[PDB]
Amino acid sequence: SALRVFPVTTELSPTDKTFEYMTFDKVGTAQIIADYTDDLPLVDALGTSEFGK
Amino acid sequence: VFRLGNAYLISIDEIKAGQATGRPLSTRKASACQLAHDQLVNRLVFKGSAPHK
Amino acid sequence: QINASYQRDMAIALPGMVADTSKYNIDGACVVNEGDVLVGAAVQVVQAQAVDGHKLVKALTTGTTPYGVAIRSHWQTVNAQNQMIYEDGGAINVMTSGRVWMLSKSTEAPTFGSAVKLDVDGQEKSDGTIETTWTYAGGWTKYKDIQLVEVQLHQL
Amino acid sequence: DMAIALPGMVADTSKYNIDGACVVNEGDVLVGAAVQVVQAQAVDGHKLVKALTTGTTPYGVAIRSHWQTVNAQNQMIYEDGGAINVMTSGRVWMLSKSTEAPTFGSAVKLDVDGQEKSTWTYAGGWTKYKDIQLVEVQLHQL
Amino acid sequence: MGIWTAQELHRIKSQSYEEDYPVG
Repeated sequence: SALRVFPVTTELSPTDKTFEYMTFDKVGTAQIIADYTDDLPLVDALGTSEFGK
Repeated sequence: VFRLGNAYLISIDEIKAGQATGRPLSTRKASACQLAHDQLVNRLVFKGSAPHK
Repeated sequence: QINASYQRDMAIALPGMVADTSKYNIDGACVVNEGDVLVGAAVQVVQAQAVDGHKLVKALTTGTTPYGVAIRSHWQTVNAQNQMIYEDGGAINVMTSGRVWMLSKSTEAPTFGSAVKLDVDGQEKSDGTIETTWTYAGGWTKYKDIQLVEVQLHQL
Repeated sequence: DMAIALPGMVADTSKYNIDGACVVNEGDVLVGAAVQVVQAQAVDGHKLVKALTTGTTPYGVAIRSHWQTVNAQNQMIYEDGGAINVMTSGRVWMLSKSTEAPTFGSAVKLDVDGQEKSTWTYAGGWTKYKDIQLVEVQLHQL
Repeated sequence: MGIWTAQELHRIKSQSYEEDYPVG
């Protein structure tokens, strides 16, 4: 059966009819630097979402 | 002397949605039924009814 | 100064609303296929599953037999285009017996007990090309710039 | 899994009517077969049912019951001289001799045995169970 | 392609408005 070979979780309320979940990713880099440095590379993050019924 | 009446419907899913979202749907229908009865009484007083003499 | 009091009346019905509590029948094991369905308009059956049991329905089309009329619901309907519609791929409440308020596009009040004629898009019209077993129940009213008609549906 | 249906069993929970004030006048009636009213007593109010014969108008379909009728065979059967349940309106599974499903909404015809040969209408159910070939029928009361 | 969605920065007013139908 599908209820024994696949994981079962309890997180969704009985009144919701649609749900949404998100995944996040990171971007950036690092470099070898010396003292008295001003230009330092920056990092950032982003996200994406999916829906279900 | 005459008798007056009406009714309304509601499902279990609507009851649960009203309990969860904080805005029930049954009380609005009850108010509508009461308003319909009062307006029918007023209309009978001020307009009459030919078939019912 | 003279005190004043005012008065105003509600409307009688809404499109797709069940008319009264007489003996009715709702077929809830239906699924919408290929398009959107307007509440208060007739539907057709394109396939009845032999084992699974669900019925596949869509909006009425030329040269087809209507099955029922979709009804209002505050939980199963999506709010799109400033009104209630039944979206594609979702369950639909289809009524196949009883009195219902239905969308119309005619101009004259109908007579009691006469046969109902439908248009190509699934709305009542006095000179439509689609023949139905249904009859007229006598209700005939108008919401804000919308015509409505009371129709009695018999089980197919 | 499970079997899908059995003969004489009600399909859905829509509007249905069951006449329990009946009795099998002659012979035995197979569960899931059409029956006809041989004689309706004017004052006593009982209807004498029988298996469908040639050139007669059917009345209803006999349904199952675990208490009213018992039998030593695998299949249920109504014995002569016993009270019978007959359903006169609703959706019911029925015995059939056909092999291909007809069109939905078609008007069905009944064989001389009370079976389904090639007015009640087809409902859309066509399954197979132990080589019985059940069919789902919508019955109206006229 | 962000971290927050519009629904997470939305608010619904506590009070609602009702249409009036005097009885007479």
